[PDB]
Amino acid sequence: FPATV
Amino acid sequence: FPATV
Amino acid sequence: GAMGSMERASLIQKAKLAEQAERYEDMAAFMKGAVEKGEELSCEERNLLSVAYKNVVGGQRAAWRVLSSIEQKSNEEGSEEKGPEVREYREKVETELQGVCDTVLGLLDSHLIKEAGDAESRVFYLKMKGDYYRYLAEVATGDDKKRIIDSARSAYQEAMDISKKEMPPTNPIRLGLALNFSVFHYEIANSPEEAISLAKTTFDEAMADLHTLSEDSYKDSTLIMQLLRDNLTLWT
Amino acid sequence: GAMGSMERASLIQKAKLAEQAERYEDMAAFMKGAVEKGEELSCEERNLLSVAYKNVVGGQRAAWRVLSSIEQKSNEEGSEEKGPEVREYREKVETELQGVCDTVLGLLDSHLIKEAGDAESRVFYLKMKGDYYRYLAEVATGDDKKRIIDSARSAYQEAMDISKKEMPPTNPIRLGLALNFSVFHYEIANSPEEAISLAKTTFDEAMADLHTLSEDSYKDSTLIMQLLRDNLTLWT
Ligand SMILES: C=CC(C)(C)OC[C@H]1O[C@H](O[C@@H]2C3=C([C@H](C)CNC(C)=O)C[C@H](O)[C@]3(C)/C=C3/[C@@H](COC)CC[C@H]3[C@@H](C)[C@H]2O)[C@H](O)[C@@H](O)[C@@H]1O
Ligand SMILES: C=CC(C)(C)OC[C@H]1O[C@H](O[C@@H]2C3=C([C@H](C)CNC(C)=O)C[C@H](O)[C@]3(C)/C=C3/[C@@H](COC)CC[C@H]3[C@@H](C)[C@H]2O)[C@H](O)[C@@H](O)[C@@H]1O
Ligand SMILES: [Mg+2]
Ligand SMILES: [Mg+2]
Ligand SMILES: [Mg+2]
Ligand SMILES: [Mg+2]
Ligand SMILES: [Mg+2]
Ligand SMILES: [Mg+2]
Repeated sequence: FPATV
Repeated sequence: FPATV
Repeated sequence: GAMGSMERASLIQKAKLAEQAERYEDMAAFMKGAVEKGEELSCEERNLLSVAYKNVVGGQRAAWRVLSSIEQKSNEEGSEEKGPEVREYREKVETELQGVCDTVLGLLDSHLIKEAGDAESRVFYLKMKGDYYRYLAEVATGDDKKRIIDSARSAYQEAMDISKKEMPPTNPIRLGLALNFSVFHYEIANSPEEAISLAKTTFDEAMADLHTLSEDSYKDSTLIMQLLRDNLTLWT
Repeated sequence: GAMGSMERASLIQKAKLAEQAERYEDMAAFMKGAVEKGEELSCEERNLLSVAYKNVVGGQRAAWRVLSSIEQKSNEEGSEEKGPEVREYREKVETELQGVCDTVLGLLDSHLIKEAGDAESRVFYLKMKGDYYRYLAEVATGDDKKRIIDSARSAYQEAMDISKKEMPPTNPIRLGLALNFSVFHYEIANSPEEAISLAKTTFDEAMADLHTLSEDSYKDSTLIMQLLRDNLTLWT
């Protein structure tokens, strides 16, 4: 999965 | 802390 | 609500204790109680609110993904009929996740967003609104899915418009908004080109602004810039 | 109870799903429901019960330790008066922990221990009984502490007596019982010499029995033997 903040 | 199972 | 009898300052203090103890459900409940005192949140308090619910829903999302994967394997050719239990339990976790998203979105709509005028706070809460609609979109299959996606995009877009007008490129909230909206485009909205374009322009514009970045924000902003580069490496 | 309408087999299936999803509270609730169907648990089902509650209470214990440490620092000379909140929140986590321990102990007393005749099952449940009384002892400060400690010791001792009569030295349940009872002696009962003696005799007797250990149990028993050696290295 791609990164989020 | 010591180990338990 | 159960927090109505507790002082606002005590709720904030206990949210900080819960964070240290990694008790994120308690943290979220304390912060919901604080919001319901009716006063605006400070910058530090906004971060406590966001971290609490991000961690609660993050755990629910991780569990939902495990169960959805089992369910999908269970519905492939040659899989043995195991009854309704995988679906039931996935639905149970999904409904709990939706409930937490709905709670956060209700707090934002009453009255955090209405009263937020400074760009930091307004962009922060609109980013959260986009995030929680995105989490609802991850699990939506019914007629609801397109409307939920549109609600996420509308919140992220308003936040983007304000952030570009009112914050410098290396502001961590501006960066994190762009990171998450780019992920929305890639993973939710079937727009990988928009995701890549957003991540690249955000990264490039932040590099050129690093010479104005405060030492206090260097760590947060460079972390988020690294996450943008990580996603671009995954995507290209 | 909320699980009364669900089939026993469905509860076991969902406990396995919850384990995969690291949803230990759900896991424990499913296993409590299964126990309340009134049938004995199989060997695999006993493990699901134990892992579920061990993980729930483990998280509560970790949080309690963080909060107790803050509280103790708050009560040292030169610490600033921060009000009742640290104590209140530690008490909140403590009461929840006690509630989970009480729930487990109630399941064991009704009717898992009464109906367990085979040594595996009986030793397993008595070990759990000792463990949950030990967790209650970790937080007990009042008049209750000595009785709670005595209850832990009595359960562990009955389990030890059965395990020495009925199981080989390398049986994983026998080993794990001795590991935990040795920790009880060291950390709870102020008996470090007994803790060391138990861990050393257990380890030495298991080495001499390794030549009979099954390949299926090698991993579990050698892991526990390593934990005994780790504790002996910490303690000597
Ligand atoms: C007080 C204790 C706690 C543990 C609650 O404070 C957490 C962190 O709050 C600040 O950070 C913020 C932030 C992150 C940083 C990237 C973490 N930084 C590093 C180096 O890991 C991730 C968080 O989720 C949070 C709140 C969310 C957003 C999102 C919030 O969208 C709604 C946008 C970007 C980022 C901003 C607000 C960061 O400013 C501080 O500046 C950091 O020191 C501090 O750790
Ligand atoms: C089916 C899926 C799950 C994940 C639930 O099964 C877990 C594990 O159940 C077995 O293990 C048991 C055991 C442990 C092993 C030491 C884990 N082993 C390794 C190499 O890490 C730690 C657990 O808490 C558990 C249940 C508790 C006890 C305690 C239980 O007191 C009440 C005594 C010792 C140990 C015995 C029962 C082990 O037999 C299998 O044999 C293992 O394969 C398997 O992972
Ligand atoms: Mg007041
Ligand atoms: Mg649903
Ligand atoms: Mg553009
Ligand atoms: Mg039936
Ligand atoms: Mg108490
Ligand atoms: Mg002896």
